[PDB]
Amino acid sequence: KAIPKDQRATTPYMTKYERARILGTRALQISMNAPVFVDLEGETDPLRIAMKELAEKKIPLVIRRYLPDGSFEDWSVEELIVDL
Amino acid sequence: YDRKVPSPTGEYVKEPEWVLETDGVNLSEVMTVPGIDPTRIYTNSFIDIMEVLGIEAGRAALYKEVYNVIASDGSYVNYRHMALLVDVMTTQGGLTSVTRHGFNRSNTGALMRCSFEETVEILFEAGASAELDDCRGVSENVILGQMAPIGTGAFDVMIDEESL
Amino acid sequence: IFVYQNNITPSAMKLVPSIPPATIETFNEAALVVNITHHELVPKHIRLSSDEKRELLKRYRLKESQLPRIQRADPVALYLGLKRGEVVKIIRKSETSGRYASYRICM
Amino acid sequence: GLRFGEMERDCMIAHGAASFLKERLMEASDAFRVHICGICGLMTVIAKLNHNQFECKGCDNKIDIYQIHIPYAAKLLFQELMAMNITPRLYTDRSRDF
Amino acid sequence: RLVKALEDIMVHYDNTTRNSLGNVIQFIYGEDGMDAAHIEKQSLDTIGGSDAAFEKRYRVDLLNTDHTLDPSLLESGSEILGDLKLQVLLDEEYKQLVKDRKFLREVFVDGEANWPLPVNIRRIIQNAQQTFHIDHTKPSDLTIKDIVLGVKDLQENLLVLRGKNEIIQNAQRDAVTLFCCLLRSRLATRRVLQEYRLTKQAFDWVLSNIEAQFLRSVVHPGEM
Amino acid sequence: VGQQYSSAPLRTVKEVQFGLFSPEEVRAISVAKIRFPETMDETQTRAKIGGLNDPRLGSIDRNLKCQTCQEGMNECPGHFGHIDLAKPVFHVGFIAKIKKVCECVCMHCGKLLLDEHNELMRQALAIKDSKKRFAAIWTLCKTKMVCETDVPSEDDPTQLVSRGGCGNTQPTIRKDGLKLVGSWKKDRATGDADEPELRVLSTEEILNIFKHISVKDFTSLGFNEVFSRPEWMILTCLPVPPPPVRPSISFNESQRGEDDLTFKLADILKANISLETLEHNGAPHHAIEEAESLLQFHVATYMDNDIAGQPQALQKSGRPVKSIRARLKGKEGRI
Ligand SMILES: [Zn+2]
Ligand SMILES: [Zn+2]
Ligand SMILES: [Zn+2]
Repeated sequence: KAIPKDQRATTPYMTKYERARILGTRALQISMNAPVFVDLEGETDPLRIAMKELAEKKIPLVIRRYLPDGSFEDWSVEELIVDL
Repeated sequence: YDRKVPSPTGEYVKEPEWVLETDGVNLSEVMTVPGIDPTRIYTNSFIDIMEVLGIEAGRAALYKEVYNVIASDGSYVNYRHMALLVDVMTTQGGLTSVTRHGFNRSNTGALMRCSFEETVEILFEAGASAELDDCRGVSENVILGQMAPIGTGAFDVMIDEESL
Repeated sequence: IFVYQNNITPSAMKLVPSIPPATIETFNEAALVVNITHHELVPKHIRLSSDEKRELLKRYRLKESQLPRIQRADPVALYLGLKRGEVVKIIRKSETSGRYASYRICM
Repeated sequence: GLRFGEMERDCMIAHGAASFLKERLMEASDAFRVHICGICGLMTVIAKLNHNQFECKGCDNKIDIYQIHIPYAAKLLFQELMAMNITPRLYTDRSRDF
Repeated sequence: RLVKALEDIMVHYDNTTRNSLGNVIQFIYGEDGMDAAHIEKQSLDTIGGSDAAFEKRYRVDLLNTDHTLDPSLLESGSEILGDLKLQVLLDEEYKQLVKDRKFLREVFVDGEANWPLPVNIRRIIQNAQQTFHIDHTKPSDLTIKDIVLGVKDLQENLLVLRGKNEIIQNAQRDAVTLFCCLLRSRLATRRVLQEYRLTKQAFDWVLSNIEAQFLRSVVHPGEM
Repeated sequence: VGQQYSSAPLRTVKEVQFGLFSPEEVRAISVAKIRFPETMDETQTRAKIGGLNDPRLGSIDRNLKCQTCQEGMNECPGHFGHIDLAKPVFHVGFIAKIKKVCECVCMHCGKLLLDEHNELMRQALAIKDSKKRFAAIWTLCKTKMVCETDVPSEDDPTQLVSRGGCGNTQPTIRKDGLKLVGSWKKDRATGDADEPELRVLSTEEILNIFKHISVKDFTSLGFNEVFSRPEWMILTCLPVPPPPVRPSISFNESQRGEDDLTFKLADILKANISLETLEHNGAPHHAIEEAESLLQFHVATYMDNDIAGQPQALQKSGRPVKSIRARLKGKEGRI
């Protein structure tokens, strides 16, 4: 039921799961001829590209982490600290 | 038994102690006998520990028992896995078994796995009781053609409109 | 608190719940010759105030039905004269972290 | 051997691979498109896709409505429940009026 | 039967362990909110040994010619002698370690010192020494406030729970009590100057590392 | 899936709320009424009578017409029918529940045979599992065969306390196929009260007694005041599943052939009609009771074929028979 960008108690870090699904969804779009936001310095494999987009923080996605009570927090991929 | 105790100088030292092992159990009464240490009495019957020392005590015994069964073969399992099992078995203030106690489920949903050759009968009862399926299981989500809210599916992904 | 010896007449037993809000408790001497709470396996149980209780549910955002339970006639609850709906903070030692605090609502 | 049984499922569950679980267990049946009322989790919504008019009587509802994709096997399994006087209300929300 | 009964229990975003009904099974996973594959058996030194050995290893008394830090373990060695203000800081650290010894001897009545925990401190330390080519033949450039205040500040960053309310902050202190007892025994001023011979640089590196590893050892919401 | 567009927001099912179909609801969501248990032959014209198979429900013949909704014979969610019953009928799947419930509540005023004035009952009322409670309560109330008016309170057993103003005795209900029979008496093995009064409990009595049970009472049982009320286990208004559920194997044209579930709906309706064309033209007391049981048999066999018989007569002297309870014999086993 929405939670202000402030008062977020959830981890600043990306979960292995979040990352896995983000790399999976994004790779699906790349494989379907969807535009890429990172300079393709050779890479051709969609996932390999998706990963490059994650590092350079150019994936316009948002994770809606729901809490067991129904409420939820909204974190942007860009915002999430990636270290797994 | 040799007992690891702090010596007057601080370092742990072994101090032998006489202990009594019995065939048969009557905790409530033996505990009351004079000359013993009621604070340290114990029994491999976690059930009696529960009825006499309370659920919390019961949980700890239930743990110690499971632990020994595994430590028995020199095997090791991180504490958290046996602790989890022991908690599930104790949440409702009692000692619930894990070996298919309920003739219906364990913690599944009606729309979940089509257990028994007759799922219909389970559906009737659900209807007459106003059962509410949370839809967190795999099977139930399969039938709905959706991924279960587990691991990778425990959150939603949405397009972002902030990135310039 | 009524402390008796061997037992009480079932007739007399049905004389306890009859003077609200005052409650009457019964204890068999045998069951008191030893303080169970003084046992290794029995951790610290602390009755929570309705205040703390509200605070507890608010932060973990839980329904009363989502909290672990403890039986009303549980030896420790009987000890602290717990009444249904009351919560107890259980402070136990942990080999994982230092201490771990759990909660149980009296059924 | 050569099968994806209950034990193979538990494994992927522990791995947290929900997508794989859904992919490996989704029946070939068509992902039929149904309309449902937000008041009653029933598929009693008369959808006029050309004139853009969705109306569910008994609830006086024309606005609060949703759309879902579920295998035909489910659509049937549900109508069979309705036929047996059993209501399998499908809700898009978890936190009810609670 | 084991799988079937525990199959719907998952770690949620609040670090809570719950079943499909949303019932709380554990207020924090494994009572420490940590991922088991990031846990290593480490020895809690503070607990074992004689009291003399305990004091010979942790006690630092600037107000005593025989129990101060020899000027060779630290540059400010000779001017630390009889420093009332620092000693007050050094007594705080000792009393805390002595408290731990009690606490640990209650948790492990057996006296067992080796227990699985996150962030292998011994390794981070050995690495530091290798990475900065530390030579045990020179006095460190670490201030006492460096060690004590630094070790103290780090304990405030090892996060499992982030809620801003009272309850959580307390649940957060409990879940990191044990690791924190380990930490203090490994980063006790004397150990830092007399045993490890860490420099201000090496030391600073060790702290940020423990933090990065700690946070990295935390369980991920979604774990089945 | 269905290249057509829909402004309705696309979402995933988060929760599933089960319950019972109330008679008022089955009507509030129907479209037709299904009176004529036949099809086609509109004056020898092989079209489609407004009685069954098409009055308003989904259609065929490549006709986009279907209650102003368009869509094709593959992108259309069959609309549910409607068919009123002349008399109430026990639902096959709940005869067991209906029996126990009757033994928990007084068969006259509809008040629970035991309440808070019974220390053993309270321990039962506290049970959370609606299934475990209903059981723990039924085990206590099935013994009591008298509706107590005054019971000794928690206080002085010397004094009594009044409750349900009713005091009639209860029947020892037993099952006999699709019917329930109640036996009355005045205390087991005693003078001036010997010999029982055996009479069959009519579907109407049960239904009307279930309507006098308070919310607090049926909730004490696993019932829900919004989704599952006791009375609803007794059918008064049967829902007619649209054609998508029950098809019709017809090769191209000319040939009829309709699903085996439509054939059953026909016979159900038939009996329902021969039951109404008696209370209208006046009829014997036992005569009507004949059609009643017949109807029950068809309404029961329809939803679940597994009672006192094997009704097999669907356009085939070979005697075949299908149903809904036995429809997942390749659906609950295919998934
Ligand atoms: Zn509706
Ligand atoms: Zn239509
Ligand atoms: Zn009555």
